[PDB]
Amino acid sequence: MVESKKIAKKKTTLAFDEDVYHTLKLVSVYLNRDMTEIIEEAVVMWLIQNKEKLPNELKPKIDEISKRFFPAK
Amino acid sequence: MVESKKIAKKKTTLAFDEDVYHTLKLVSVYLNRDMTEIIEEAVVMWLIQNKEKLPNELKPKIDEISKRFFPAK
Repeated sequence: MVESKKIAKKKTTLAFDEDVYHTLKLVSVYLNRDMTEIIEEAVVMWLIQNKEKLPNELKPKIDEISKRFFPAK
Repeated sequence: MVESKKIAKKKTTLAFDEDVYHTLKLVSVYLNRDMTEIIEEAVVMWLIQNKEKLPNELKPKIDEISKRFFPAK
């Protein structure tokens, strides 16, 4: 919850859709979830799987994650 | 073509922050990345590492990703 009875949430805006919206398509269908549920479920899962076990060797890879997430052709 | 306006990033909104913003706190600090940068770098990174190799045996784990995303109960 992190609020009282119902889980709190705020309208958050981002700038993407080309890849995220298209990718959200397979995940949404394959995960039977919404682009928000997927992105919001993937986001946390990332931090959770990264932070919770944030290795010293992966530290620099964090850059790879952000610099690779947005590939260029 | 209608690129940029059609084939490009679009301002996407999601109703969250309670958990995502709080979680984005460790990631943003540990990753020195803004929430949008992390949520957007995590999203792609998630699909990239998960979707790109979305296994049939992992299907059930997807529930874990959801039930785990909210570590309260």
